[PDB]
Amino acid sequence: AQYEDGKQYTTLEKPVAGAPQVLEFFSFFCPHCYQFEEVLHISDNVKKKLPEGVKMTKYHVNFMGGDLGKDLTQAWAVAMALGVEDKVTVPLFEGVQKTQTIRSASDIRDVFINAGIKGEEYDAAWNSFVVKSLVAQQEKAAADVQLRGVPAMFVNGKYQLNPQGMDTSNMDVFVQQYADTVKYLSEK
Ligand SMILES: COc1cccc(Oc2ccc3c(CC(=O)O)coc3c2)c1
Repeated sequence: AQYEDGKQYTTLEKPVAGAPQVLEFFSFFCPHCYQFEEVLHISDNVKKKLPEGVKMTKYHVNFMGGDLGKDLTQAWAVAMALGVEDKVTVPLFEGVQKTQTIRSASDIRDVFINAGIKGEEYDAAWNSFVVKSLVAQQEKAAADVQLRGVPAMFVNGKYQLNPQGMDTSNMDVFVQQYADTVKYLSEK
């Protein structure tokens, strides 16, 4: 078969009941995740191959970056709560991995301020229980699949993308294979 379990994807031994349709995990510390966002634009190319309105979910993880990694999961919860993911993803990636100007929770806040989020608005969200709940959600989703590495994408809580089984000589061909595999899995 053109798509087969163990090749472009694997099948979770313990399916996760009631998981998002398309669930992506990343870390702002993760070098491949940097490539996935700035160079390959995986999330956008998956979205363009799914039916309009389909829910794509992207969550941050704690297991990279120690203390600052946990701060970044909370800041991503702030980003999701405020709807400003598209405003802070690039400057957070570049702050952690390119310029290395993000060394504290205050430096993370600076990124939001520079992106136009008001300080009182950021601080109110940071300390809110809605954000605490969004942190819990991100952690639970990762725990549900015993997540030990990123980037990762899961489809319907049953299938995990396997990008190691794809040619990488051409960046554009790899992206479309990835997105076509998500589409195929979403139609299973
Ligand atoms: C410029 O960046 C690119 C572009 C195209 C292909 C490519 O190849 C990859 C991408 C991600 C991963 C992972 C994910 C992990 O396990 O961290 C494992 O092997 C990988 C191989 C990298």
